[PDB]
Amino acid sequence: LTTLDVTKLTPLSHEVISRQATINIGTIGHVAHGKSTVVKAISGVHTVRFKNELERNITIKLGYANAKIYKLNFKLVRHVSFVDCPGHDILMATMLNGAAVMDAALLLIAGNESCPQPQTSEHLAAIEIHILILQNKIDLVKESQAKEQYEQILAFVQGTVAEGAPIIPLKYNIEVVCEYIVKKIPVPPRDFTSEPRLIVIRSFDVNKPGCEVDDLKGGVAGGSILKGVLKVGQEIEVRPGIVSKDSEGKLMCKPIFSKIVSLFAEHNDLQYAAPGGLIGVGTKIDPTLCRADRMVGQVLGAVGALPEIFTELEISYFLLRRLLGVRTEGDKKAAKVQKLSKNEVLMVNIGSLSTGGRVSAVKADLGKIVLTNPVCTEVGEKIALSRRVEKHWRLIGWGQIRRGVTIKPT
Amino acid sequence: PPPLQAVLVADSFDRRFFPISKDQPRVLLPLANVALIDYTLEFLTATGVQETFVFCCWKAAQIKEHLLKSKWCRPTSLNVVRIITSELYRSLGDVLRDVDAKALVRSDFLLVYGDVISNINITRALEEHRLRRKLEKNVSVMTMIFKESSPSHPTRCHEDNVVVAVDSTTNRVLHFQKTQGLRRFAFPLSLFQGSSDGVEVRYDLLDCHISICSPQVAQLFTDNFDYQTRDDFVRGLLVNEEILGNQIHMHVTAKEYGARVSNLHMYSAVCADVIRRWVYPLTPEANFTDSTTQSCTHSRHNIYRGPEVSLGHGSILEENVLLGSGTVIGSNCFITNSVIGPGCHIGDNVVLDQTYLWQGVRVAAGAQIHQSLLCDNAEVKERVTLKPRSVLTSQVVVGPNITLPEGSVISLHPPDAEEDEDDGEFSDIKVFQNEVLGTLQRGKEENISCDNLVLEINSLKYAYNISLKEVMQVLSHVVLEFPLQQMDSPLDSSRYCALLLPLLKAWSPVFRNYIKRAADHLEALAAIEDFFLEHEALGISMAKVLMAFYQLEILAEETILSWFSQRDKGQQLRKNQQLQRFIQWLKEAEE
Repeated sequence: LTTLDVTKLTPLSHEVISRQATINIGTIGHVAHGKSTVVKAISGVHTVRFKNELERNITIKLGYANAKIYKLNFKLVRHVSFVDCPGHDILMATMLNGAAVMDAALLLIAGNESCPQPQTSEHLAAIEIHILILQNKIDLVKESQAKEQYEQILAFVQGTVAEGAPIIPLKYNIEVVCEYIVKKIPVPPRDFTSEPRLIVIRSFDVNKPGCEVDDLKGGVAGGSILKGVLKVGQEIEVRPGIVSKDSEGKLMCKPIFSKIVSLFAEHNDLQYAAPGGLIGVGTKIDPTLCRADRMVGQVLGAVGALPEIFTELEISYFLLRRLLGVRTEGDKKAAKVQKLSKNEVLMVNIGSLSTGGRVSAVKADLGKIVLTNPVCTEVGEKIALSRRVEKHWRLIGWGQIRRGVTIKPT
Repeated sequence: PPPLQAVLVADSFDRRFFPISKDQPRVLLPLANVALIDYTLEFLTATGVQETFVFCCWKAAQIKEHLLKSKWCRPTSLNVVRIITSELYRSLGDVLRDVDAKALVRSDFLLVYGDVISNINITRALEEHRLRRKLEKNVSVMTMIFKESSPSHPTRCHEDNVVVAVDSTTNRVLHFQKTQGLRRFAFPLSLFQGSSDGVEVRYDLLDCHISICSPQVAQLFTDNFDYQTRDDFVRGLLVNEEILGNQIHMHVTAKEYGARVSNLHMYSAVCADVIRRWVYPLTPEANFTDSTTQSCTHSRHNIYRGPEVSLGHGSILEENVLLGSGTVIGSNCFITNSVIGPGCHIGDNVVLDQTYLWQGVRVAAGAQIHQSLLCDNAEVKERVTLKPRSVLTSQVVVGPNITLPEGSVISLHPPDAEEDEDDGEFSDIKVFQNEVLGTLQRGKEENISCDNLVLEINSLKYAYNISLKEVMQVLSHVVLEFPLQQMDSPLDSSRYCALLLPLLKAWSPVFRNYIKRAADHLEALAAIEDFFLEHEALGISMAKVLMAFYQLEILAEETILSWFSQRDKGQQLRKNQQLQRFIQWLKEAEE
């Protein structure tokens, strides 16, 4: 059983006290829903099944996969989480907006061909930044395997300018790769002493239909802790809160304060919480206020974090000319990032929080975009800008937050 | 079964009614002396809607004032109306996102614009949609309402023509697109790969712009916030068929009528249909919006006469004429297929054909009016002839002795109308190199960051999967071409040297990032040596350019000396004293 407690002063990244989730690792590759088999064989099939509802944005939500690497009746050396979502553009936008995203990179590249998909994956990995490639072409000819290894070595030599120094080759090879990763997994610096800060990526309410008179447990939001350490029983605050425009004028965004009743991981998480995982905080919030995925796009703070609610923000427009790492064979203006036209709707993804906005005005220096919903992230965070080419939102450029119009409702 | 609800957008997010919309909301225009909002509210009340939400953004004050006096706002009405105002609204997508934010709807609401004229009972379609939802467990999210019609009908204007492809067995929509200006239509193979039983392509459907929706519609709208219109929503849902299928269905009705007022042509078509009892029982004399002024009596050949019309002597009303209360008609007039608002005054010997006169329109004698609309209080002087499709804005007065052209649209506002109003009438690797050259040229003009150029170079090289040594030669050739491309045709050593100064200053970090290895430094000299031959005008000038490699530590002096030591035309050119002088100057400075 777990050996957790409620006694800790300076948390350690490699401490065995928690043994639940230490570092969030990403798995980026062109597997195209083929990395699921590798992830399952690494950790488990359905180890995380505690709350499911009608999926809201399956293709625009990152999914974690905890994995406790145990070796030596054995001992767990480390317990990390694997993150892999469909669409490398969203992951790259999330990564290039600060830090604490895919601390360890695993590339489950195919060892059969060297098509443009591996090149795009390598370009995305380079733009996001330690990476570890892998050859998934099992059950093939030994000479063909050697030829594919030589081709992958050539590609790695080409990519060594940015990141091209990996080494890899029915789960024996998978176990060897896991052991090598555990050996080479650098410890990342995470601040456990700062004020609590989390981003909610999935809101839930486990109260099934026809509940009891008083047995009404509600307010179990889910997300990832950005900075600090969260303890059960603390008074958490929702930075976004309830935003209502019924005042026949400027919208009023009143935050919500609730005592953190419990904190649960895929397993039974301790009272204290460690950053780098998709943990859920259940508080004294009304289930109506947080319906199925209703409270998404919110920031949970302890003492009212510095992130202030904003309505319109001025960004420093800076986009890429062509498509980063992507170039169609026809190239019939498809892989050509057009100029930032006015009245164009696009999302800015700060960390894991993605908000929508239209470019009301911009002249070569700073676009004043009025956000879709009020947001509270930071005052100078590097905000990315992504636009949908065709049914797939992709990064268009970067910018910096300078000023804007803020609101503070009580 | 929860009570039925309906959302009623009271603003068309499109400027198709300038200059009429500039001083009056489209939803408040009088079709048959009755506002379009009254028509759509009556249609909603008839089909059993018990709760209606109206969203108004443009000129919401007038809509509020007019609606609060309507029958539906009376306490006795079974249709509970809630009025929402928000200036932030810019598209229907924003309206649905707001609906989802406030969560007014519970399940299975109605989406319809505020300018829809209909008498459709959608009980059958609603029951079919609920049964499909129950059996398929929340897959279907939308049920359109479409009416069979021949493509030649006037209602099917070229702006709103639509072609659809559906499965005839379950009314499961498979493809949907517009047909404005297209001489041919395209259909993806996917439609046939799934439903091998059969597919039916339909072009006889008229878009009623009425949909039986679900809260999932609002959820998707607030998810894909880029969606702006219902057409965008359906196209986005259909293109991404593999994930979150959420198939859309439809129901066809033939014994009912329904159409939205999009433009003046469609407005005239709908008015002609309404006058001809095509929207029964939404006939003018029914007085569904119960008011003293709008009461009228029906007679032969669809002639509707209000109270105290006071018809002149010898005037002839042929057919499809609606006369407002308090109107005055002169002698020997002839009005056919036209609607005249209350309180109008008409001169003598006039001829009105398919025109529409709103409240307060006064017309002098001798005027010929055909296929034209006259807004409120517009006045026409003596002997004025109006060609078809003419438009007169509110309070516009037209003087005598004028024959307005066909496209005549005039208003008090100068720039909106075609004329102002007043008392008068008159007054392989090469492609990668080309992309590198294009990116470098774009970066040069845009003052791009050094990191941005480095990332673009790495991204372009990785996509092309070109070798760094080949890229370095390509980069050096492009860099040499870029300094060469600075001038048009100077063919002078000073032009190349001066241009390469600023070029190699800021881009030195890019050059340093490009070439780092010793073999790259030797290759850079080889590219520079080939650059001198390919740039024979600047080939002699390359002696000073070669020093820039040592000045910025791009190519090592030893590598350059080894390049000169190793020997041909290139060896002979490198043997020149100009190249030797640079070698001696750098070596002496080095030591």
